[PDB]
Amino acid sequence: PIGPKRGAKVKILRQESYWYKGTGSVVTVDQDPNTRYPVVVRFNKVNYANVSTNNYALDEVEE
Amino acid sequence: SGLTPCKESKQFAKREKQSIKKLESSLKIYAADSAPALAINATIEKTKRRFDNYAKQGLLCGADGLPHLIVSGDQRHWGEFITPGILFLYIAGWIGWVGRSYLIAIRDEKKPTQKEIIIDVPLASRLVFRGFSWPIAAYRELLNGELVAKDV
Amino acid sequence: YFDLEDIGNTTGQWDLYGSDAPSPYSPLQSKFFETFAAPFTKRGLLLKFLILGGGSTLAYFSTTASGDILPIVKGPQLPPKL
Amino acid sequence: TPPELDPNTPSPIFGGSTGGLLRKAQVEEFYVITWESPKEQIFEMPTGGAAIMREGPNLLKLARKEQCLALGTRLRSKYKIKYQFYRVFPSGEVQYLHPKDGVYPEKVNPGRQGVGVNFRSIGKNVSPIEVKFTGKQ
Amino acid sequence: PSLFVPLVGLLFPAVAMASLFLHVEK
Amino acid sequence: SHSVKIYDTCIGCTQCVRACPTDVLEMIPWGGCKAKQIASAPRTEDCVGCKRCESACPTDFLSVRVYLWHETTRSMGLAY
Amino acid sequence: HMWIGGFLIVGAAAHAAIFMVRDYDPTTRYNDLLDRVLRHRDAIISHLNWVCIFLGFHSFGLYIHNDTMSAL
Amino acid sequence: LRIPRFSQGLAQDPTTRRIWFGIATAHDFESHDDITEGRLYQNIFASHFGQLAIIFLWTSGNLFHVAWQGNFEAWVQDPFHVRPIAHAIWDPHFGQPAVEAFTRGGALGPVNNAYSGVYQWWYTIGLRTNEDLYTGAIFLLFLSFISLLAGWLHLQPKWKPSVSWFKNAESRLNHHLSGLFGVSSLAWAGHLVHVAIPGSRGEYVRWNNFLDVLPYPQGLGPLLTGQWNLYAQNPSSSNHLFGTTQGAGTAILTILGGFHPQTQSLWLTDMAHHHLAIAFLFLIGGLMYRTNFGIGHSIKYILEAHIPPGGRLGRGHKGLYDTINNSIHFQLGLALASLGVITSLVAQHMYSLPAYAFIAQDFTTQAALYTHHQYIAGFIMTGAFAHGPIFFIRDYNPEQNADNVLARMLEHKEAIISHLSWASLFLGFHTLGLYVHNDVMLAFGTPEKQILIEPIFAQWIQSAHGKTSYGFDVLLSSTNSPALNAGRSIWLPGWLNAINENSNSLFLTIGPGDFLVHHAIALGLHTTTLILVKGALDARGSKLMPDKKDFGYSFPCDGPGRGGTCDISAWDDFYLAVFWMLNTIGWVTFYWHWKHITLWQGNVSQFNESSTYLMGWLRDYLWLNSSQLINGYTPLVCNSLSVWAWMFLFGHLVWATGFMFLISWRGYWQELIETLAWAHERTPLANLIRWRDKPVALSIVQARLVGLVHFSVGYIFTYAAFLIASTSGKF
Ligand code: CLA
Ligand code: CLA
Ligand code: CLA
Ligand code: CLA
Ligand code: CLA
Ligand code: CLA
Ligand SMILES: CC1=C(/C=C/C(C)=C/C=C/C(C)=C\C=C\C=C(C)\C=C\C=C(C)\C=C\C2=C(C)CCCC2(C)C)C(C)(C)CCC1
Ligand SMILES: CC1=C(C/C=C(\C)CCC[C@H](C)CCC[C@H](C)CCCC(C)C)C(=O)c2ccccc2C1=O
Ligand code: SF4
Ligand code: SF4
Repeated sequence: PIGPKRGAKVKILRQESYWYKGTGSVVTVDQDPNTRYPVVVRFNKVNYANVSTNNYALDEVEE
Repeated sequence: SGLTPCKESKQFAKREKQSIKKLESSLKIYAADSAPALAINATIEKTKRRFDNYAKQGLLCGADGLPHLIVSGDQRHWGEFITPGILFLYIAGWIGWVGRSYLIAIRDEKKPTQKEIIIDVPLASRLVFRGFSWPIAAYRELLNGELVAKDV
Repeated sequence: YFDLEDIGNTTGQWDLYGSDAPSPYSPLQSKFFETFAAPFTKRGLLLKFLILGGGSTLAYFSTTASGDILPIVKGPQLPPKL
Repeated sequence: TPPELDPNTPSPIFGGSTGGLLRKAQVEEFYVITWESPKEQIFEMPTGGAAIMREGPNLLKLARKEQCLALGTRLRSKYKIKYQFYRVFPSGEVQYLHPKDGVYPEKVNPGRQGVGVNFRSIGKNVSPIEVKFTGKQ
Repeated sequence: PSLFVPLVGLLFPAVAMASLFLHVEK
Repeated sequence: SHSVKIYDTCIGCTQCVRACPTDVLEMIPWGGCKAKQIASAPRTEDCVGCKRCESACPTDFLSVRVYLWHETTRSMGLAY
Repeated sequence: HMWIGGFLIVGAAAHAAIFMVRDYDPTTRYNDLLDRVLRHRDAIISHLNWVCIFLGFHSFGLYIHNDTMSAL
Repeated sequence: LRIPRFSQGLAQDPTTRRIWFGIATAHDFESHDDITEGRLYQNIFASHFGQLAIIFLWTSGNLFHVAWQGNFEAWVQDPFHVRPIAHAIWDPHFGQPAVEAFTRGGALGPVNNAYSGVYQWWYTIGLRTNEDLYTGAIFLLFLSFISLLAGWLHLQPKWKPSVSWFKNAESRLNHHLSGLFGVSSLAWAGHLVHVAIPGSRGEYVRWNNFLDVLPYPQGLGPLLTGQWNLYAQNPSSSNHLFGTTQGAGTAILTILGGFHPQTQSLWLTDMAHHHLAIAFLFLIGGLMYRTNFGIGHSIKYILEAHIPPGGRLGRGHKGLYDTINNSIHFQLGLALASLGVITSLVAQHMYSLPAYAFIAQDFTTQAALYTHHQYIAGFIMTGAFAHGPIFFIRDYNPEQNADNVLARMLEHKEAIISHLSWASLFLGFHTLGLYVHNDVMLAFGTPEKQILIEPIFAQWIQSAHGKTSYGFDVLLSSTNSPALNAGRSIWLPGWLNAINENSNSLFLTIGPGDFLVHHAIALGLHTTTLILVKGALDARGSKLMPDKKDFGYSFPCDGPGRGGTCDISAWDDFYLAVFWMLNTIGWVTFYWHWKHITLWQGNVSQFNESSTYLMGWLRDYLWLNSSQLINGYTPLVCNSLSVWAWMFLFGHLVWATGFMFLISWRGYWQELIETLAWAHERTPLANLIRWRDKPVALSIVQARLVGLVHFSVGYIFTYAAFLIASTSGKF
């Protein structure tokens, strides 16, 4: 059911993300094809805005 | 090195005498046997002693009559920089290595920041002495002294 | 209480404060002033006259006996090394 | 939605201030705000202090638009009050802004038009380029 | 001679500041 | 006036709108996210450029971006 | 004593401002004295703004006068 | 519609902001409305002729006043004991004691004592009369005109050049090297051997007799024959009087080295030889790149071919040619960088190696010139580091520069910045540490406990130059080596005489005091570079603001969101570095001046002991030399130093005024003005008058600028007032 597991660790590839080359845990992944960015990801470190999560595009590597 | 050693110096020798005379000028108003007396005289012997020691250990002393340190690496004057420098880096690394070793041990499990503001973990299990041999961190270098996340 | 889209003026501070006074006039002596103040009423022409009136400043400085422009005389200092 | 329009309404009690309209209103623009109160209450009023709200249509004229919203957003809180404000202009005219759609901007509505939506996502913007535009089109 | 020119060096600011003022408010 | 843009990386949390004091933004039906809403910037004329909207955005970097451009009385925030 | 006195007075400004932000509620505790003050606040500051300019010129300027007349 | 016409978005501003910003953006052509690459290039090219016109006019006036109001002739007859005159003073505000004190140099009225060194320069090149100075002024006035004529000419369509013409770099280098550098140097060597040298010896060679007077006894033949040693057979005698045909040789080209003993300046024969020598390298060098004749190089291809295999620089310099030639910000930053470096090279070599006659004895002029150029060199360096970021933001194409040396700087930027931080933190922790330590014991009355590190590395360099001080036994001062004997007389004997001179500034004696300050300067350099490159490498964006690229070089900020983003633009990073630059040059000029005024007083002993601790600097340098300055005008009298005492206080006032714009920020002032706007409206007899521009507080970036301008102006003027007066007073 799509690319990333539920508990898999993933490396960010956005370039604009606070965790640009870092790794993070995924919460879940919505399956609506309409959704541009599913693949929610948790992070251990927060960004300059005190948020720990963010939704990403399908393009990323796993690990 | 136009400087001539503190032994055959007339300025550095003159400077010693000038300093102790001023101190002697002060004890004249207190009357020996008194407190401010020794304190002044104790200061004088320390003055004579430090001037005496500096001439012993070498120390070149410029025309101004004050010792100038030589850090060129000259074997005659290693004690002026290299030997204290080696001692510094030892302690400097030791601190660096112990501190690094701590944050590493903390990271797995727990709430890592909890250990940083409060360290009711002292030297962890026994981390301090690990610094006695920090220089063996050279061998940590050949393996994984650095993380491979960004560049090489 | 009193807002009227009809008149936008009273709605705002459009009104002249009672300091306005649109009353009568002043003595006939004006007939004199209107005659002799006319050349300065043109604007632009007056802008020029005043600027070229700056020709007065040149005249006043080219000829001026009592402004410090003289030593008066002295024997000057050498002075630190001559 | 049809704008309701405002004709005449009484102003809330206040007694005057030095933060009111001044010349800009006469020559450029001024903003009025209307809200109905179920009780003659007391509200802070920006650019001053203490004014009685009144009961009824309630009409107030302000400037900057923002002053009206601040009051309006305070009017919606504290008291459960609905409100609307417009931009009067100097020569009559009827420009009605906010809510507009008739439903608050924060609440999604059926036919609004996007206006300035980029489906590229940030960070995928270009670099100039001596041509017109900045790339964040 | 040199007592005629530093004032026109001050008539000039009067002229320049006036002209520029007209230019910037236009 | 000021130039504001919205990006599809939005998640429709509507906080940018609630933050604005001049009412420059609004929500829009869309199919891109679970909320199925998206921010809109119709009334940039009333935009003062204070970036209150940006400080409410939870997206990793802003979905709403304010680009301070030409200045007007409204943008200058003048009451006189 | 001049510094201690100077500091405490500045502190009065802080808590007076803190009161306006945190404790000022006309609905429950109207004064009316406070009102008006808020009502003609753009007046008080504008006048006080002028006095400082008048004072600044008629204080520091005199010194710049003396410094210039003595140098010349 | 209105000013600025080049910016419509700016012109429609209802506030006072438009007038300000209209001025501050007049030279930023790329931001103007409907700008094209064509319009951009020949606006600069025309603005270029405008700058030349100003320089020539400015130099024309200098030749004019010195000829009209300056004695010069009186100065020539006794260069040692007369003060040069810049120009006359005419001020109605002057009291009689003022007109009194300023009457100097044998002038009929109050004048200003020139410290630009134009007298020594003009005298050395061969100007002997006021008539000569006038002809130069007329010629420069004429040169100033034809510059404007050319500026106007190329703005015309029938003479305007194409952009491609501007981008032909291969040919512009070939001409500038061969012609602009080579020929002009060659032509100068001609003036030296025809006028300067013979004018020095005693003959007046001018336009009405230069055609009939041989520069050398032997003909032009020996040059063409090949034997050029004949131009060095008969040099000037050591005991030679300048402007006098006494002990004057015949040689026009030598390498004697050292100084002309009477003038304490370099030999003219050495210079006529120098420029002739360098002209050739430039002349041959200006024939390296290809033009229209079928031979020469291609810069691009050389850049392409320079790729080290097997990493580690990537694509090397491929595509780098087009990145530079298409971006005139890169070129300018590259130009300022080179110019900025040699600007200091001028300062360092002109106090060590005086080129003009009787300039070495004019201590006020020597201090002024060095301090002058170091601040000029300072600002220029901050500009080279400023157009850098602008290149990255406005002209940098990441794709066209894929994996080349330039693009590799952005991908390991965190490495360069962090180590600059370390190097800065290292230098600061210890230089300050060693200083404070030394002050402690002198307070405790025990100066024998100080850390006085002997600059043994630098002293090793000095002995390597020929200084027989210290026991080092190095080249040019050793017992057996290929180096000194390579002297073969010529330069060495005259030069080795010059290095062991205890009077000149040619290689002064250095010690522990010179050690600490050099580290302070090293601290100043590293920190300033840290600030500037960090602004450059993060100009396109950081993690706090990844899209900084989309906002331009100068923007106020990005708001208080994400923790706060004050001073995040590359412009602000420059603005922060200007402060550090002033501090650095401040330490440099302090160090230069103090060591010299102690030397000039014949008391270097005071410097060697007081420079090792910071209280010494503030007291024996700052406090001690201020007495004569601050008594320029006294409640009892009024001296010739009254100008400098006033300017000294003036500089303090401008400086402190900047602090207002740097500390207090906009939102306070805007709310204050809003109350004043209300006032003006509600005040009778004043209502009749209204403003045409809305009164608003200065912008966030504007204030940082305005504040920095005040800070910088007062900075310069204060020290300028002190540098001159303290030195002029004692001489
Ligand atoms: C070859 C030299 C050179 C050239 C051709 C340029 C050219 C340019 N620069 Mg650059 N710059 C340079 C050197 C140069 N610069 C150096 C050496 C520095 C280091 C400071 C800088 C720092 C710099 C910055 C920070 C910026 C530029 C910018 C620009 C561009 C627009 C400038 C403009 O019009 O604004 C107008 C300029 C003014 C209105 C100048 C007036 C204000 C100054 C302070 C006046 C001088 C001080 C004061 C008046 C003295 C009075 C004292 C009195 C008491 C006697 C333009 C391409 C700007 C740019 O690129 O846009 C993005 C930009 O922001 N430059
Ligand atoms: C308030 C008191 C005061 C005033 C009004 C003056 C005025 C003057 N002084 Mg005096 N001075 C003073 C105090 C004062 N001084 C004191 C206390 C001392 C110490 C005792 C002196 C010592 C002194 C000396 C030694 C000299 C003067 C000279 C001058 C004259 C300058 C010549 C000139 O105008 O050329 C032109 C004016 C300028 C170049 C000023 C330009 C600087 C501006 C701010 C920056 C550029 C502006 C920019 C282009 C913006 C454009 C806008 C513009 C077009 C409107 C001028 C009359 C000189 C003189 O006599 O002239 C021959 C002279 O040599 N002064
Ligand atoms: C022989 C051919 C020739 C010559 C002589 C020149 C000369 C010049 N060109 Mg042109 N050019 C040429 C061919 C040539 N060019 C060709 C074939 C092309 C393209 C097809 C161009 C395209 C071009 C452009 C686009 C521009 C120029 C510009 C310039 C001027 C440079 C600015 C300046 O004056 O500083 C000259 C510098 C020196 C004379 C000395 C060199 C710098 C050293 C380091 C200074 C130190 C010297 C010494 C140690 C100090 C002495 C100080 C003492 C005297 C006080 C200069 C006059 C610029 C301009 O317009 O002028 C403002 C410019 O925009 N050129
Ligand atoms: C990175 C810091 C740093 C920087 C930027 C400088 C810069 C400079 N130094 Mg200093 N120097 C330094 C550190 C530094 N030095 C240290 C730690 C010492 C020993 C106390 C010296 C001793 C020294 C002397 C005697 C002289 C200078 C001089 C100079 C100037 C000429 C260049 C030079 O020879 O220096 C060379 C610098 C090095 C060879 C060291 C490079 C930096 C290393 C990596 C720091 C770490 C080394 C480490 C502590 C070694 C361990 C020691 C031992 C236990 C093995 C230049 C301004 C000369 C001068 O002009 O005097 C006025 C001069 O004669 N330096
Ligand atoms: C020494 C630098 C300096 C100066 C001169 C000022 C001056 C002033 N400040 Mg400021 N301030 C400063 C530093 C300075 N400040 C710093 C570092 C801070 C950080 C805390 C502040 C924070 C601050 C605040 C918060 C406020 C001020 C305010 C004021 C104004 C008070 C009104 C006044 O006296 O007007 C008179 C002007 C003077 C006394 C200056 C000198 C006037 C000269 C001598 C006369 C004119 C000269 C001549 C005619 C010019 C013509 C020459 C021609 C060529 C142009 C006054 C302009 C207040 C204000 O806005 O006004 C109420 C205010 O609210 N300041
Ligand atoms: C409150 C009173 C006051 C204030 C605010 C100032 C302010 C200033 N003075 Mg002033 N001064 C004062 C009173 C005051 N002074 C008095 C009473 C006197 C008696 C004469 C002086 C005499 C004086 C002189 C002679 C000079 C100043 C200068 C300056 C300016 C230096 C600006 C700066 O930051 O550069 C940076 C700060 C420094 C460079 C610090 C220098 C002081 C240290 C002790 C010197 C040691 C430098 C050392 C090499 C660096 C250390 C290395 C480090 C790694 C540890 C600044 C405007 C100078 C100036 O014009 O600006 C350049 C100037 O030369 N003052
Ligand atoms: C000898 C000598 C000298 C010299 C010196 C030098 C010149 C050197 C050098 C040097 C160098 C040039 C070095 C380098 C480098 C590098 C690198 C690359 C690094 C690194 C590192 C690291 C990685 C570390 C880590 C750690 C540790 C291990 C400890 C703790 C900390 C940490 C944890 C941080 C003088 C003469 C001065 C003095 C005398 C002696
Ligand atoms: C005083 C002050 C103001 C108020 C400043 C104003 C309103 C500037 C107006 C200055 C008046 C017009 C006199 C200045 C005269 C100058 C000599 C200009 C000369 C004219 C040309 C050379 C430009 C700000 O707007 C501000 C904004 C942000 C941070 C700090 C501050 C700040 O400190
Ligand atoms: S910057 Fe201010 S006015 Fe503009 S959209 Fe954001 S909150 Fe609204
Ligand atoms: S803050 Fe961002 S995600 Fe939330 S509604 Fe606004 S644009 Fe959409």
